[PDB]
Amino acid sequence: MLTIGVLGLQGAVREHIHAIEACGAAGLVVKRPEQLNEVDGLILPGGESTTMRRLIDTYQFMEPLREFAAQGKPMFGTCAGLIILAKEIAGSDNPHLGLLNVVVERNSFGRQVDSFEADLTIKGLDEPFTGVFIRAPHILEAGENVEVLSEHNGRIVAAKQGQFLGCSFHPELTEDHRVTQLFVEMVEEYKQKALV
Repeated sequence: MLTIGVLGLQGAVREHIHAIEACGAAGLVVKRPEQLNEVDGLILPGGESTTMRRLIDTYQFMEPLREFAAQGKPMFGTCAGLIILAKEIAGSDNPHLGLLNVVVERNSFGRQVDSFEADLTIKGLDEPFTGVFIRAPHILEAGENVEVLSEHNGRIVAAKQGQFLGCSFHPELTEDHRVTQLFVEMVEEYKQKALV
């Protein structure tokens, strides 16, 4: 069976792993670069943008994450994870992987008004999905090659691009595992094409 990984350098991983298992698949808390060879897909949990950035560097994670990407292995960037996986504003500081062709802005709301829930319409899911937004990043623009999987008040909140999947909300912070299931379906689709 599949084995989804969860970059555990920073943030919480406990809930993504439960989600992956719930969908019938192994989950591994990837804490070292080499472990990336042991998984069929990777979930960038996120949490704190800037923090996770310096962490992947002192841990020689960047280059390996790109090789992971080149192998066609699926990557799911949630919340801060979305920032790592995508591109930042025009002349922003120092970008990250920049694999998901979308431009993202970091949360700008204060600690007291940075959270909320909202029923979402996600392409692939029938019944609405409840998204937990916490210091959510905002997708300012998406390339002609990314498929919009969901939108809220005109803003793209979940996008898909080939092997890449991104969303600005916390899908694992609910008991509903349908979004994690979308990624798990993406990884199996990858297993059914990877010559090994």
